[PDB]
Amino acid sequence: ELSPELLRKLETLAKIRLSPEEEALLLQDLKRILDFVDALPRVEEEEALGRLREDEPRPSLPQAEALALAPEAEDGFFRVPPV
Amino acid sequence: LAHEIRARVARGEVSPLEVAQAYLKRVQELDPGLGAFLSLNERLLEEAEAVDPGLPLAGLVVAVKDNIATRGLRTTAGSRLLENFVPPYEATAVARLKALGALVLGKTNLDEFGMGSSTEHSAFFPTKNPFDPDRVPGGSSGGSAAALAADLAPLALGSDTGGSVRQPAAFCGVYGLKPTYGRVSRFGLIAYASSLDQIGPMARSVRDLALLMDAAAGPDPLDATSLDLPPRFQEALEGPLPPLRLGVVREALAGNSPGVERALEEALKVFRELGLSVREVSWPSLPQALAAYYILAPAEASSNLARYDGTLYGRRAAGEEVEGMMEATRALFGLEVKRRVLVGTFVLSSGYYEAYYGRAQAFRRRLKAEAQALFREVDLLLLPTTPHPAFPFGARRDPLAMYREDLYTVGANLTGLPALSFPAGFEGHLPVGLQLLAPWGEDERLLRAALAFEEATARAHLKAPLG
RNA sequence: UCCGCGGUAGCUCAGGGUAGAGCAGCCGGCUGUUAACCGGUAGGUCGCAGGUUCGAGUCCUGCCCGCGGAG
Ligand SMILES: [Zn+2]
Repeated sequence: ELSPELLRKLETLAKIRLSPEEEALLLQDLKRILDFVDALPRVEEEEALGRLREDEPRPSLPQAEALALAPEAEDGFFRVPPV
Repeated sequence: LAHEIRARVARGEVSPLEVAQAYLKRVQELDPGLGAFLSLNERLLEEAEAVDPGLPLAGLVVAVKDNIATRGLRTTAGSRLLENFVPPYEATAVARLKALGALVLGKTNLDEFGMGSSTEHSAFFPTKNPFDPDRVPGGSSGGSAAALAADLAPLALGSDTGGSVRQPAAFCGVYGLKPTYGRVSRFGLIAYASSLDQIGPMARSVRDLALLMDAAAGPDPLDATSLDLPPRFQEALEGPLPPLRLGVVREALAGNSPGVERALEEALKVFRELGLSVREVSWPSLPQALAAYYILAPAEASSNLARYDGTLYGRRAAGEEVEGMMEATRALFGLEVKRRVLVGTFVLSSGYYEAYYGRAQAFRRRLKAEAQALFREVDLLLLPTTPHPAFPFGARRDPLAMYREDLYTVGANLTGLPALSFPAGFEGHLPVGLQLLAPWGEDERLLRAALAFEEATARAHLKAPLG
């Protein structure tokens, strides 16, 4: 129950551009997988024990160390292609 | 052998610097063929090995899976997206080992983003099994295991999400522990299924596992899902039941290879002569868990790997358009990753969320329940880590066949239970492993049990020489 | 809005080579039918408008309509 259209829709939502060769390939894989998973039986279905962090400041990264990860930087900014 | 080294070091018989030089050489000579390490801790090792004293882990050096953050060292996660990424921070687990004298030897090879069961999905290269160069070391922590079995390192860190620590450990005939979900910090783990991921120790002896866990585990203010439970592992100074009840899982008894069935029977005889009440129990929906996993995990994976566009730190694919750039950069993912995150997007996508995710969630809650009920009648659970020993490269062409590698290991993560994988024999020079389970938080107990087994025999071998 | 099944005689639904069957209708038969049935016969915008094909209810592009399903 998986149309080539859905793949397109999915690859769109995931922002993943695959080659027409891979599309035909993944199309077969996804089918088999989604069939295997769909075999899962349906079944009928806790206490909140989470914690909170205190509003106390913790030292930040030095601007240098941060921008060192960036593929492109400019005057202390992360630089990306324009919208 | 790890605790043996620290012993020689504390008595002045050897210096940490000596131990490093020894291991560094062995790696430089054996790794080329093995392909266990991706990166190596450069001059910062020799330098760091000559500026330490008499701490608990001084002379020890650790091989870390390359999806675990190490400040100043290349942490690729076995992906092209991050093949030049170097973290400005350190993983909490790793940080703790470092503060006790330990040092990182290098970074271990893995399947891209931990999604794989053979290492054949590493963006860089496959890893070879020291017991048979024609067969896989398992995955996704294949590198760490391979490194241990060849004594390329005394200690090792891995990552488990569906058995990514146990399955490799079995294939390579070493110990692999997946700690109760919450025991070890996830901060610094380039993880893919947040609800299932856990850093796991691996070593060649159970006493060594204790060393790692005792150091690595513990509450971390940075991880909101970490448990406030003091390790207390090295208290494996046994006052061990005698008489624990052990429950064997029927569902995992059929479909096993000769060597696994054989190794299983023998283990039972051993636990009985140890004072345990062995009984067969039922894990009703265990066989259907594999499915629930490959819909819950991919779901979280899509959202976790969503951050990898070329904007702030990954590789940039070169689009010049941004949407186009993001789209082209993510195309650098491998076939397996794409496959999973496409599944993950579908399961969460509109019209399919309740029909799939909601479904698998309710089923995940069943397993925990059925497990609670099982540990009301038994104290431990036993099953194979895998139905067979390491397979030869090339098999598992069908993506599904690869998934079914984690048939017995998915239950641990889905529930959160601690699971230990210990060596239990050989299907003809091939290491076969067995899997022990305990109730939540009773990590120390199954290790204790593991000791008894280990001591009751001495059955563990090294494919390559050990220094 | 999206998705998945539907739209064929009047009614309810069968199916890459005269478009079919039973219900009722028409003609013929039958004195106890309960949804009578036997024979013969009539009955069409195959959703609508565009393509592939020698040939399209059947396949493939768009739209209208109905039912159902999604946090
Ligand atoms: Zn911050």
